[PDB]
Amino acid sequence: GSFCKVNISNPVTGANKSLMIEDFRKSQTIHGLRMASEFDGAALGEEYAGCTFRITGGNDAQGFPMYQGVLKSQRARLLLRQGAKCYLHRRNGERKRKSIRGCIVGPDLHALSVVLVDAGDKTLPGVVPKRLVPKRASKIRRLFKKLKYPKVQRVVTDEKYARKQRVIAEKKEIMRKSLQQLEEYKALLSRMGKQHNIRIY
Amino acid sequence: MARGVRKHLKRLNAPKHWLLDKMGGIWAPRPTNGPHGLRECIPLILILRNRLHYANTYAETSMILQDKNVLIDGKPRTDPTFPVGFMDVFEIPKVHKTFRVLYDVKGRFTLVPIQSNEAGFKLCRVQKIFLGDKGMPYLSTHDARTIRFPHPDIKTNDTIKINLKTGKIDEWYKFDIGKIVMVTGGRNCGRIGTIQAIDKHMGSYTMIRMKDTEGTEFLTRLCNVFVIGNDSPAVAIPTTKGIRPDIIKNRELRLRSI
Amino acid sequence: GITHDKMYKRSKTGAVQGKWHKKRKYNLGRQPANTKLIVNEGQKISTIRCRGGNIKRRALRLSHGSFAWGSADISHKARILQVVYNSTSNELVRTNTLVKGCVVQIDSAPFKSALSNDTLDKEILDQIRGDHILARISSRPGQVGTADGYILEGPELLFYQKKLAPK
RNA sequence: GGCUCAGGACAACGGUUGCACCCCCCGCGGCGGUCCUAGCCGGACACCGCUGGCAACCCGGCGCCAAGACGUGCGCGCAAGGGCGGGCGCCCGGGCGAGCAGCGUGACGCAGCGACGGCCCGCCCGGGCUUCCGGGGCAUCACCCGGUCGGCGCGGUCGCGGCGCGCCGAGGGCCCGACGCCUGGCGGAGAAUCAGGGUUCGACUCCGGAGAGCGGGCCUGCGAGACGGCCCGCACAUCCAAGGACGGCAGCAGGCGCGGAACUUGCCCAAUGCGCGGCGCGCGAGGCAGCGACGGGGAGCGCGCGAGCGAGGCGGGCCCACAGCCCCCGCCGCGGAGCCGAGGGCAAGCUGGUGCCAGCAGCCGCGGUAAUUCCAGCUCGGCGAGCGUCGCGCG
Ligand SMILES: [Mg+2]
Ligand SMILES: [Mg+2]
Ligand SMILES: [Mg+2]
Ligand SMILES: [Mg+2]
Ligand SMILES: [Mg+2]
Ligand SMILES: [Mg+2]
Ligand SMILES: [Mg+2]
Ligand SMILES: [Mg+2]
Repeated sequence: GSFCKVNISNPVTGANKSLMIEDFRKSQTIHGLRMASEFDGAALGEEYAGCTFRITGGNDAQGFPMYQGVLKSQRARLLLRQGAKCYLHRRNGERKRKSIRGCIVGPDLHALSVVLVDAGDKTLPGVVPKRLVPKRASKIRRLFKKLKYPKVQRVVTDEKYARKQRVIAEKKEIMRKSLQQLEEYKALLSRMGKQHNIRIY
Repeated sequence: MARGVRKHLKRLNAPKHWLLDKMGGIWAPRPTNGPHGLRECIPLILILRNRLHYANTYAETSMILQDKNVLIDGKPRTDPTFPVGFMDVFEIPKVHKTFRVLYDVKGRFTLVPIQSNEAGFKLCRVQKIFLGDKGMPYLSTHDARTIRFPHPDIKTNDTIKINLKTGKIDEWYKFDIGKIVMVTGGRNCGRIGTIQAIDKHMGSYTMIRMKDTEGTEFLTRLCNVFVIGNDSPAVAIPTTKGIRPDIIKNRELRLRSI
Repeated sequence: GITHDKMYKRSKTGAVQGKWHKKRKYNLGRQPANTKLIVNEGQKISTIRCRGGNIKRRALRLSHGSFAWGSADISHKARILQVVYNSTSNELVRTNTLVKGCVVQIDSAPFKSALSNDTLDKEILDQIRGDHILARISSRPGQVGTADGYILEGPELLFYQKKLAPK
């Protein structure tokens, strides 16, 4: 086929939408652009003019993803490490060699991932609902059938204080007993030499 | 050449004094690391299943151990493969049975029931005196127990009495001629005798000669000579006072029991 | 890859021995660090994960080290100027490569800062009045990541002086 | 853990030493002083919602959230390494047979632990190398080696070491058999045979070694030069909606080829054990069953003048994870011998055919009109649910 599945996502409001393109002359300006490259929407006169877009990724005709730093218009193979994009590991330290499409944009693409950073005054079909709420104590403190709520974390109740105090006391008494044992052993051996590391300070 | 440590144990390759049956199964329990090594120990399950007969299978022994019904030196142990060794304390409070693990004349592990007056301690053999971190003197024992700041008068191959409740020394027995000993390895395991000579060969093993009370004399190397008190034993010993009978006498005993 | 196994060598009689197993990781080796005197620039040291999880560090570039004057018991931290002699090869000297046993020149400022007047070993005082002092390296860079040493004196000082004087 | 024996012949391997040249997870016992917001710190991803490419395999972009995860870090000076600190012929404690450890002091360096405290030490199992002895055949293989032998210095290694590099000198091994070549060469504990002394074998149950199509390389991890882990070349092989993707049964069953020769594509974790765990899960390890004249052991096809007894059939127990089988209790009741040979070695003889033909015969030999030996009937002999034929080993 000869098209491009342009997917648009709005991060300020959490809304995304998709559409189709049936030409290249229109996208010639899009050609030769890399990721994180500003692309004005005036190319699309259908309520996208004057809006600044950012290219974030896409999939070539065969489906191979796009990698940032290759700097190429065709796909290539490299040895992918752990934690890298476009690779799911199975063993802890395993690698894999697989193909990926180049970062530079070209006609061979079939899907384009773009984001909106700055637009004009006109509003477009493309509020952010929050399916979850902060769970850490610091987060919530900064910010403000059945009843289901998240369990709070990082809260220091009574028993945490008792545990910490007990641990501190245990360590202190351990050190005190060791000091006493060293003192009594040193008091002994009055008739022999000794060689231990003297505590400094 | 195996790439790592071994975890299994074939039944035929197991120690002889365990007395495992040839056709019981392909495998045998593999004791885990602990106070005693593989060749001078015995797994707990063997005692709990093939000796006292309190359990008929692995699962029963595991359940019993999880319920914490067995104490080893006052500390409950939940491992079915925990290694038990010489001069241990084996008390089961729920049935008021307390035993001490020792060697019989035939050279096998045995349980000697004991009293409460002497069940709160154990005897340990000191094998090493070394300086640890900061130059602090230390000592180690045959049961993998390290003590700090010991008395200078204690030397190697001595015997130490440590209280189980706390783990502190109370008295020690010097290694010398005329002290009752017990043999813990070799062809003479389980015998009791008194040291008569100590012959040291430079750069090689030291040989110890002891005489049995009846008058018999035998030799063994110092690596498996265990002092168990002065003149008289400090702890209880099996009914026979470490006297190994001859084949003819043993056959007479067998016929009498038949 | 690199190995120190003896299975690839000949026997004492000169015969060739057969290869009866593949390569093992017990007997591996690694490329030399080739620590370089400094003379995107700075001290660089790398860490190596050795057998058993132990950590070994090889220095690739360094410029300073601790040097001790044993006779007077004076130890300071000094800057290494350049290598002047090596008993293994002249190529190491030309490249200014640091290894154990190298003879180097260190700055005299830390040692002339004091005791330039005290009546000590005369042969060292004359060096102190100058700008550089002959020294030797005692540590192993490539294993510990340091280049420490001591100030020469006695017969060895005369030996090295005679060695590097006619040049 | 399981499979197999290709490779490899002062090697592997067996017994006997050592590390004062070494590393070590779990577990057990100790130990626990850390220089310069602590009513408790910071940011992310996974799953998931929205949106999409691609034949499949695979993944993309945006978006709020957790930690016994990651990062930073409150804390009584402490990691590695480095300089100095004993003698006057030898011998007569922390510790040794053995100047080995630890410590003090002068300089460097701030490693590890710490948002529910463990860095470190000892033991243990295991590994790495190492001393002495043993360790196939061919002399139509008699001279061989040139990092090959030793010394000095550095590097690398967990660590010693020609292990590697530079310089120096020349050496090392051999008829007490070097070097070279060959092996239908894994080794031992052991197996076959049998007066005693010995000969042959040793794929396979236990131990040790090596390998996962051939040859190499590597990440993770205490531990792998791992292959039911990844990368490359070579040789094979599979899907393709032709642009692409993808595999390693010398694991259990099963299939092809090969050969003289070798079993079910079954049930179960109930027993023995391993892994992770509190009242259990998983395991083609292992167990049960099926085929099975490799082979070993025990009974029988009658006794006596009437009875009795099996095999077998039908039910009930016991056993079994469930089913069998054995064994026990009731009713009814199939008794079936073959393979070799009859001249000698070697125990066992009468008729009819054929006529040096057909055939027998390990050897001697028979057969050309009685054939004691061929082909048949009768009779007889040996072993017997087994007998005979072919090859190998011992005798
Ligand atoms: Mg600090
Ligand atoms: Mg943390
Ligand atoms: Mg072979
Ligand atoms: Mg094996
Ligand atoms: Mg392998
Ligand atoms: Mg491999
Ligand atoms: Mg495997
Ligand atoms: Mg496979």
